Amino acid sequence: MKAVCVMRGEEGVKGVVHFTQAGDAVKVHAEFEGLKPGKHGFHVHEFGDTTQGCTSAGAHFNPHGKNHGAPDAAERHVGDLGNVTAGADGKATLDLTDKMISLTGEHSVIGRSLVIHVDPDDLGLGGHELSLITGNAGGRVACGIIGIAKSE
Amino acid sequence: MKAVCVMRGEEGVKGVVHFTQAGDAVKVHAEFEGLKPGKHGFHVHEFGDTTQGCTSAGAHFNPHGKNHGAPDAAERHVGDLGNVTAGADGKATLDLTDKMISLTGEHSVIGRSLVIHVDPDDLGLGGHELSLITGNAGGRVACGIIGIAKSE
Ligand SMILES: [Cu+2]
Ligand SMILES: [Cu+2]
Ligand SMILES: [Zn+2]
Ligand SMILES: [Zn+2]
Ligand SMILES: [Zn+2]
Ligand SMILES: [Zn+2]
Ligand SMILES: [Zn+2]
Repeated sequence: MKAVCVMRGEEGVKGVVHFTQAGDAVKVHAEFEGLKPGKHGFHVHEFGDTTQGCTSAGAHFNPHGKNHGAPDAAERHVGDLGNVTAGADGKATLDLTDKMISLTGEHSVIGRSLVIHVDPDDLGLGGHELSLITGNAGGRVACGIIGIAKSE
Repeated sequence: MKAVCVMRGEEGVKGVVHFTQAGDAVKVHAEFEGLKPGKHGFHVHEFGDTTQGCTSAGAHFNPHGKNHGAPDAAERHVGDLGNVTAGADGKATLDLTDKMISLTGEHSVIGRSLVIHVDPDDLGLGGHELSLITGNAGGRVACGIIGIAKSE
C-alpha cells in the first residue's frame, strides 16, 4: 500500500512525502526545499481540509487523546513525526519507520494532512503549556493532503 | 461522516465539493467557477497523487472492474458521477446523492481524486473508443484530493 502527500504553503516552500505500508510499520520518505535552516515540527494533523489553507487541517491526529510527544516516546499522538531538519541550503530529507500511523484501519492517515511548522517540535519537553499539546512548533509553513498512490 | 475536496487547475477555475454520508447514501455538493459553459465530466479517479498535476490521478475509481457508465446506469465505475453543468458565466452547482461511492470501506473515496473534464461525459453511449472507459470526457480542467473533514 502506497501514499503520497504534496505540500505547499509559504512561497518557495515545497515538499513531497511518500509512504509505504510494510507489514505493521509505515516507511516515510520526505523531502523539502525552501525551508529556513534548522528544525521544523512535522505532523499528521487530523483533517484533509484545505478550505482555509493549512488552518483547516485541524490539530494533531490523536485518536487516543494522549499527550503530544516524540516519535520514539511512550506518550505521543498517532500523528507525531518529530522534526524535519533543514540544512543551510534550506533543503531537507527525512526517512523514518513508524508503527503508529497506518495506511489502513483506524490509524489510517489517508485523506488527512501533513503539516510542517515554523519552529521546532520541543517534543513535549519544552516546559511550555503548548509542549504536550503541539510541541510549541508555532505556525504552519506548508501542509498537504495524504492521497492514495499507485501501489506498484 | 464528512469529506471535502478543494479543486484547482487552469487559470480562474475554482471548485469546492463537500461530501456527507448517511447510511449507504453520499450527498455530493459542488460549487464551481471559471468553467466554460456546458457539461463537464465529473469523476472520482483512483489516486490522490498530485505529483504530476491531475495526470497522476490515474484512471476512474473502478474496484469492481466494470465499464464506464452514467451514475444511474446498470453498469458503471464506482467513481462515475456523471456531468456538472456550467452556466453562461462559468459558474456551476451540483447536488447529487450517490449510493455507489462511500467515505468508508472498499468503496471509500477518501484520499482519491475528484476530477472535472473539459468535455462532457457521454455516459458510455457516445460510441467512441473511450466511451466505455472514460465517457470520452477529454482532458482535465481541475482536480483535488478528497480529504477527511470535521464530521460535526
Ligand atoms: Cu503540527
Ligand atoms: Cu474522468
Ligand atoms: Zn526522494
Ligand atoms: Zn502531537
Ligand atoms: Zn487505536
Ligand atoms: Zn468511469
Ligand atoms: Zn462493492
